[PDB]
Amino acid sequence: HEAIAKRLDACQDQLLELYEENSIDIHKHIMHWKCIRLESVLLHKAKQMGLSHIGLQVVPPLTVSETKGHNAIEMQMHLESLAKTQYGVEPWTLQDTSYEMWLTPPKRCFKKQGNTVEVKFDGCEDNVMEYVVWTHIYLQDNDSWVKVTSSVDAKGIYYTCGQFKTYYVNFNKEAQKYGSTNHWEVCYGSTVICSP
Ligand SMILES: Cc1ccc2c(c1)C(=O)[C@]1(O[C@@H](c3ccc(Cl)c(Cl)c3)[C@@H](C(=O)Nc3ccc(-c4csnn4)cc3)[C@H]1C(=O)O)C2=O
Ligand SMILES: Cc1ccc2c(c1)C(=O)[C@]1(O[C@@H](c3ccc(Cl)c(Cl)c3)[C@@H](C(=O)Nc3ccc(-c4csnn4)cc3)[C@H]1C(=O)O)C2=O
Repeated sequence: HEAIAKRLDACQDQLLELYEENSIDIHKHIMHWKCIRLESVLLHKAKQMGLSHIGLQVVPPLTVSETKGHNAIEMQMHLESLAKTQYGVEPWTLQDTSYEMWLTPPKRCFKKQGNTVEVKFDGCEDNVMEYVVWTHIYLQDNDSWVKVTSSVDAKGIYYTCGQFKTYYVNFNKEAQKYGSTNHWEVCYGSTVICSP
């Protein structure tokens, strides 16, 4: 290896290009994740050849490149799976398909159209937490996908699949962390509901 650096700068230049694109095409995002794998494959290689730097850039530990390459594969795979469905032609932003969002509740589900939910604990203006409720959640099933919606009640934020209600934000747990009483007020939209 020798052109490793010339190849890495071309990859990172490409990543910057993909970022700037600000595309809504799920397929560009899949290609973006493939390039993240390429970058980490090259940085991982560079660390093995003993290199410490590549044009001002610091070569990361093998464990870091291994971790990014792994996350990139997971993202790429789930996106391609979702891409084989009626949902894949919908608009998908770079943010909607990030690992960051993937790990945001509900974890390991895709989601879109987030809205704000405020919870005031005890009834003290300075005790207000903000949460997100997603209008569209895509749940995985083997290799098929299901589109569901969210709702809010005195107990928390949840999505409905059939007769099952799954909460991705528990208002009682939140209380034990930012409140002292088991009394709280919830506000989303023009709607308000208080804990009993
Ligand atoms: C301009 C610009 C400005 C800010 C950022 C970037 C670019 C990025 O690419 C960054 O996004 C992250 C990331 C980018 C891509 C992916 Cl896949 C992920 Cl998970 C995060 C991160 C990153 O690499 N996070 C990370 C932290 C710890 C580990 C690790 C593994 S084992 N021990 N530590 C690995 C990655 C970081 C980055 O690559 O520098 C980030 O914060
Ligand atoms: C398809 C595609 C392909 C590769 C990547 C993405 C998307 C990303 O979003 C990633 O960009 C990172 C980043 C990390 C920091 C910087 Cl500054 C830059 Cl440019 C890139 C990082 C990251 O932190 N992104 C991120 C996305 C959304 C939010 C957000 C905004 S409002 N709610 N959530 C925050 C972070 C990471 C990731 O988590 O996926 C990335 O490497």
